[PDB]
Formats: sequence, structure tokens, C-alpha cells
Amino acid sequence: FLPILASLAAKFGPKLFCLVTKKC
Repeated sequence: FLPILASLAAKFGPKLFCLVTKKC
């Protein structure tokens, strides 16, 4: 019902890079 891993990979990918670097 909640496809969290797929959502993280296919929608949070560049967002994850931006939040880790703090600066994109």
C-alpha cells in the first residue's frame, strides 16, 4: 500500500543529494 523504497529511489533521488550536501 505504501511503496516507500520505490518513492525514495524514484522521487527523492536528487532531493537526497541536496539534503546530504546541504547545498545541492
